[PDB]
Amino acid sequence: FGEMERDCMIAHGAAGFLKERLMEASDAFRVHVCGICGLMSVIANLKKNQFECRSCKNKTNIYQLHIPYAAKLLFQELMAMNIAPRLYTERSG
Amino acid sequence: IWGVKVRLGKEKDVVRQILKKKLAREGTKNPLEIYSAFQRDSFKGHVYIEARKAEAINDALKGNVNVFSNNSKFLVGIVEYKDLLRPVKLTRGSYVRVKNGKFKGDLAQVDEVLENGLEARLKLVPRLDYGKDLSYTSKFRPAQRLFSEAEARVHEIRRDRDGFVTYGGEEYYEGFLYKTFRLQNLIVNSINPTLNELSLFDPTLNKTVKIRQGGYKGKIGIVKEANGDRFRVELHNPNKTIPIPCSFLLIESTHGWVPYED
Amino acid sequence: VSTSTVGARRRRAKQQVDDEENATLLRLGPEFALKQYDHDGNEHDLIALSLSESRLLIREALKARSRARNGGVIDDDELAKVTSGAVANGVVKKTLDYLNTFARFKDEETCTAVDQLLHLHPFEIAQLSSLGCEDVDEAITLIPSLAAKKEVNLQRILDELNRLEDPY
Amino acid sequence: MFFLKDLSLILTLHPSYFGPQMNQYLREKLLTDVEGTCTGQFGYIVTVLDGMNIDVGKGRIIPGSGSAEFEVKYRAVVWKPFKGEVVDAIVSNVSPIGFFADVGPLNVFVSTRLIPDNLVYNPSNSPPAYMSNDELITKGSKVRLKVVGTRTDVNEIYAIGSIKEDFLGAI
Amino acid sequence: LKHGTYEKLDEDGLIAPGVRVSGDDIIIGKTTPIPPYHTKRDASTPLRSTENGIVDQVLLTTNQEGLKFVKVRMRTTKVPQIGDKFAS
Amino acid sequence: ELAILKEERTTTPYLTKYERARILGTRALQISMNAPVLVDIEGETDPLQIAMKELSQRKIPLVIRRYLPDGSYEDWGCDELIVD
Amino acid sequence: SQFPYSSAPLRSVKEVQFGLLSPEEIRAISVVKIEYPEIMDESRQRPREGGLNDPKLGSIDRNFKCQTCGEGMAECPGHFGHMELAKPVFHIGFIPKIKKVCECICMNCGKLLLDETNPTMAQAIRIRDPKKRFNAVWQLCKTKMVCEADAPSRGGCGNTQPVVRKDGMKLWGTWKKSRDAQPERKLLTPGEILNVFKHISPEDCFRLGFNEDYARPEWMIITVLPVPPPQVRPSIAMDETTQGQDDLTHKLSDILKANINVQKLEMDGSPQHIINEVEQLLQFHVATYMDNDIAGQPQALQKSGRPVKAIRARLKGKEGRLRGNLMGKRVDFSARTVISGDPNLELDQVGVPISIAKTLSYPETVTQYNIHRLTEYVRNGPNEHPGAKYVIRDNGDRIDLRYHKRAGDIVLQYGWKVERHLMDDDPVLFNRQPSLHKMSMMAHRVKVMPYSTFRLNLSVTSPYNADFDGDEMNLHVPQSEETRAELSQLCAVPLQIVSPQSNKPVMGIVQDTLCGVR
Amino acid sequence: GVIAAQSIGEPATQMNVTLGVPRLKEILNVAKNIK
Amino acid sequence: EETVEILFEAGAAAELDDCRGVSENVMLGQLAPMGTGAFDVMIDEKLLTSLPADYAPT
DNA sequence: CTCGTGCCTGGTGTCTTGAATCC
DNA sequence: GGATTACACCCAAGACACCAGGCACGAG
RNA sequence: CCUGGUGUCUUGGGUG
Ligand SMILES: [Mg+2]
Ligand SMILES: [Zn+2]
Ligand SMILES: [Zn+2]
Ligand SMILES: [Zn+2]
Repeated sequence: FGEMERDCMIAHGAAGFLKERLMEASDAFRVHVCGICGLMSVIANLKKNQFECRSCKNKTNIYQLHIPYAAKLLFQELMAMNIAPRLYTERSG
Repeated sequence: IWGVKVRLGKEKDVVRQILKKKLAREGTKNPLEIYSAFQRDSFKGHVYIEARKAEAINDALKGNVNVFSNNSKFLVGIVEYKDLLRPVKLTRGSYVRVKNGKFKGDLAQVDEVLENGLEARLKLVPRLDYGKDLSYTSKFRPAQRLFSEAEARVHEIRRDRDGFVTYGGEEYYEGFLYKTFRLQNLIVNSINPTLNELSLFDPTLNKTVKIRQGGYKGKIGIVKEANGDRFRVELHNPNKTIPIPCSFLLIESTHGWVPYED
Repeated sequence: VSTSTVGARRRRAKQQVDDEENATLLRLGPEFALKQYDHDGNEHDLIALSLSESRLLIREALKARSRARNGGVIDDDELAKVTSGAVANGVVKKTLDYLNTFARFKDEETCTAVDQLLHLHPFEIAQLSSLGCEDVDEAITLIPSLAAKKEVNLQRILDELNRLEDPY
Repeated sequence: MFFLKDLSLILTLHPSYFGPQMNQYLREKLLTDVEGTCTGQFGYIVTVLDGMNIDVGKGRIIPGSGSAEFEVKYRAVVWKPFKGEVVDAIVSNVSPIGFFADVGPLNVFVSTRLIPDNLVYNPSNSPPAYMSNDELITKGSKVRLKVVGTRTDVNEIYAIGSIKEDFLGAI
Repeated sequence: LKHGTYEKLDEDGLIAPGVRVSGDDIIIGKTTPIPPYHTKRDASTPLRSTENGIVDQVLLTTNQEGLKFVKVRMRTTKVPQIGDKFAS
Repeated sequence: ELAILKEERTTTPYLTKYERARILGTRALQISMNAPVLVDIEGETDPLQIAMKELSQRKIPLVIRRYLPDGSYEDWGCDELIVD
Repeated sequence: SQFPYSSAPLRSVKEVQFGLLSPEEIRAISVVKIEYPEIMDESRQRPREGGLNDPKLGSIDRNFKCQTCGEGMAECPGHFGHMELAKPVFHIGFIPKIKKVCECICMNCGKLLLDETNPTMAQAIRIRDPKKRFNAVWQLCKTKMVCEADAPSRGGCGNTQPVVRKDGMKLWGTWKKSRDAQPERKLLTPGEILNVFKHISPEDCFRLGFNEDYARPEWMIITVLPVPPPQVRPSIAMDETTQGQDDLTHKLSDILKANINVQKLEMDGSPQHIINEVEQLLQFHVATYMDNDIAGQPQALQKSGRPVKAIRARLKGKEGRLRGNLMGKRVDFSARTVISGDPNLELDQVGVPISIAKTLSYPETVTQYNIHRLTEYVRNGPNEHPGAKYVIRDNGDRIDLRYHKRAGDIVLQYGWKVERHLMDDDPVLFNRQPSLHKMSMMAHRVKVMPYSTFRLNLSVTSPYNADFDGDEMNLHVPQSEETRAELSQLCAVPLQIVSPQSNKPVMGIVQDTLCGVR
Repeated sequence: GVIAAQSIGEPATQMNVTLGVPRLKEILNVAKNIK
Repeated sequence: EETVEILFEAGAAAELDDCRGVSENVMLGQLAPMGTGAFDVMIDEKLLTSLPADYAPT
């Protein structure tokens, strides 16, 4: 599903279809982020049901995201080059 | 003293070549006006040359195929000279790591050293098979385990003393191998004990079938999948695998194609 | 899980140690700031509640809801059975019984008298009502923030509290 | 220490619950999930105010899943204790390492090195008590302590007290 | 082990000419030992998933280094059908 | 705050092709998860068909929140928007 | 749904805040310190703790659970390590900006060379965009060739400032000592510049377009390197029992070895001229680890002779992460074959080969109105059409109907899903490359047919610019109730008859039918 | 936006002053010195 | 174009991306503010109350 | 039986000098 | 001085070197 | 008695 097929679905205005193709029908992945620092630094044990971002000492303000695996990969490669991509779930202006 | 960059691994060769040139030109009208040259192992890719004029350095290296042609020599300060010539352990009862053989990487106690001073007797946890597959390498060796003389007695041995056996021409005392290694074959510095060292110290599938009813009657096949009642026969004749009911099949056995009494 | 009106709390360059909850230093944390906002964005003073107010509201809310559960049809042990689940039964019963043995003004007549008497930071005004005191000497020791305010009436506060206080 | 707090809860509703009494189901659902629970951020949520009249707003439909998301804004009575706050209590247990005191929902532990020397644990007395001459600490005895430290387990919070100071003790 | 059938191999590890094969069937069985019983790992070759036909001929020999060396030629017949391409 | 009062709504009173497609799909999805259906179902039992039947009788219980560029919005019920 | 339940609230991303990772933060998120370049314990299985495959960094193996999160390899994201550098080195990406900062500040105390007293400069601080403001400031201060101790005291030190020049990975500064005399340009090491940057005030940090919380200027110098988890650099097996390492794994070994030798110098035999060769080499390896296309110097090479695949090269170009995996990617539920025409199909139909129709599937939710119908599909199984391949419970466990021998004993519950075969009148998206305009992708109704070509009614060949001389076309199957409706109500063939390109039709009667109709 | 992009680009893919693709290129590239 | 350079420069100047573009949301796999995604769908609690009482949630 | 030479395996580490337009 | 240079797809055809040390075998 | 992994990087030749 190349770049030119992406554009055709935009022209049709079929935004819902395009989202599903590139996620549920491919490499959908769940990540956890810290609500304070916005990094994917959460250590999540799901059977023990305990979460902690050690940097923020935060066990309560934590969100889960659905993003492409290849996007998760991209952010870890950016972190490895000292670039911080902080994902926040709310605006502020 | 000038330093000069040379091809890695060729430092000793360059020092040699400089000596030959010096000795060959002694007493001639064009002596090589260097006093000495040397190369320190710790300083890879460099030779140091002692002289009074820089031109003599160029003269010493002229035509040397191991020297980089770029005009890269550098001056050493008088206050740095002696450090260039600094020459620089092992005690009985201490630990070392073996650097060669099937015991490469293993921790060993220094038991004793040779009179001359070269090889050291090491106490080692053995890696043995008790001759199990006889008629060794570090990649195809055995797990470490103390020597067991009763296991050797049972399976494959000379008693030498209390708790001392010679087994396959190696000595084991109280379960440990005692074996001589060159001192150059052991590591005595910066050893890091490991975690482990701290702990220690259906009956018709795939059978040929003939079909006796239906449009495919008389054809050979093989039972590809027999989930229940409906079989999957991979027909031989066209490249197709068909779904077929169990009433329709003959199976081959010792005597001919037999109905569902097999 | 459950969140409030107060949001974001994004990172700032200078840290802060006016956050650690200390009732003596009036540090109530980021959720219990002096000026809060309700679910419409309107400004609002922090609502700290004395033991006497709290007993009336909680008991009223439980019996109005109990009446509502009965289509529109006193004792603490009866009022706590309105909750759903043994976990809920526990916390609610223990809170009423605790208030049953430490609320001086156990009726709305006396309580409204105390309400009008008390109605200047809003947290201190609520503290004075919860902790019974005899004299001015006893109030500024256990609550050392009342020291440098230079506005007593304290004595007449304690006298009215103790006079309204029924015998036992 | 009691407060009134305006809170909110994100509720996800399965589409099979989309009937004419949707709001009433949500009101029951909010109460079952929130009443009696504790968080380190606000404390114990004791009772929610005006439960049968809460305005739930409109539900956002989640793209791709069909379920509906409500933000139920509400107002509750909350109880959180604080470090520095002097409070009364009712003793629940007495032991060689101190005592345990029930202050409403939770229990506070006061250790022995923060208890004055003249209060001596007396097991031989019937009933057992911390005793003096004009002082009497039996179960249900009004005692005055000061909260000197709050620890958070985000499920139940734990506070440690002290009677090693002036005017604190039995009255 | 691979998911396909191993029942067409003879005892020498090689399939014999004349046997029809379908996709994912193993036609050359080979193992590799696992370094430090139950010591080997499968390294067998299955027929390409989209193909079928008859084993026609099996060459067995050794290579320049002296180890064993096999080739299996498979033949099938392709009959023109809808979608096949032709040109003058 | 952001919400615009009913008397002052300015966006178009016709259902757009994009709003129509989203409404039909969302309502279809809810029916396949066994949401209560508000019309009689006769012979036509496909999820999409039932949702299209509800649309034609103005009986879909959903509200469009149309966002304007500044972030404010007008809520329009699908019961009141005119469908061609 | 394929994700196990988690109590954390689900939200979407509204903002991406870029910035730099401070040295302190890198240690705070790290789960292990990395010191030893030997990957294996001693080649006797289980990789060495503190080594580059320390199991705390994560699992890429199906049988070892992560010792940090307890999750399997599928869910486990991997956790970062950190590698302490004996000496601070430059980040190769930020050198030209570092160079720009030197001409702006005082090389002794670090204060901005101009004040609001300068009228033109007071106009330049008003510029709202940080990048343009920083450039406008530097455009003024560039000609200011001495840091003044006194206002035109401003906190200055009085020193004249050097003209800093870049020479590969090294920066040279030429100071004009006080007509003409002799100037002595010494090397401006990373460590020297590092200390100068920490003394820059918060007020001057803002005026330089940097940001006190997110992009603090001393964080452009690297002191501790984040060690990516094995998911970023997986191992591959060339010929089954032989595995080679990723280019990054080999390159991190080189940085780690080179790091130990810097520690091996400062405690004994350092002939100074040797310290400069070893420190520059650490700078080199850290540079080509991030960017191996540095202009003006030879590329780092693998022993095979081909250049090392640095991180920068991973992201750029047609096959990199952005253009090759994010703006477009390979997808499930697709099919492709040669096309043929059929006049006896409706305009909006597509003939789909039976074999393709048994491989593709649609997950239809079970309801009261179709439960009887769907049970019939389950009995027929995966090999008889019309049939079905999986039954999915609300928990997510799939039952594979190829291997279920007791298929007759399944009873379907409402809310489950049955992945049934593709069937008549299902909408599918049909597509021929190159997709030059929007009518390269239209929704057709499936009609299942024998033989292996896709069938098109002849009047749609024109918008696809398709013919039947060997062309192939692609088919995509929507996977949910919402997207079926989007296809039929927005993308369907009859809606596309008139194109907005030239307010006229793009399909008509063609070839035989047009010749014949005359 | 996208509709505009495709509507202009598609005719170009099938197509003494400069005309056709070289002239089109000068416009989008807003060259200072046209041919 | 200039893919890596943009991102290095974006880091050094702490750029904020407000996620309003189509391309931002596509690569993060979220419903983009375009076409069928240009609005939200809410549940009409008022219209549900005209249904009979036996349809009610318990 | 001892010594020397050759072969194989394992570990460590590079270098003789020798496609075109545009911004 | 670099960066730019259509899209998708199929299939067949390939892979570190040198030096040093240790062990085994053969010959004297 | 459920789960079930087979490579990569290039180069070259082709299809529309
Ligand atoms: Mg063609
Ligand atoms: Zn955090
Ligand atoms: Zn993990
Ligand atoms: Zn200065």
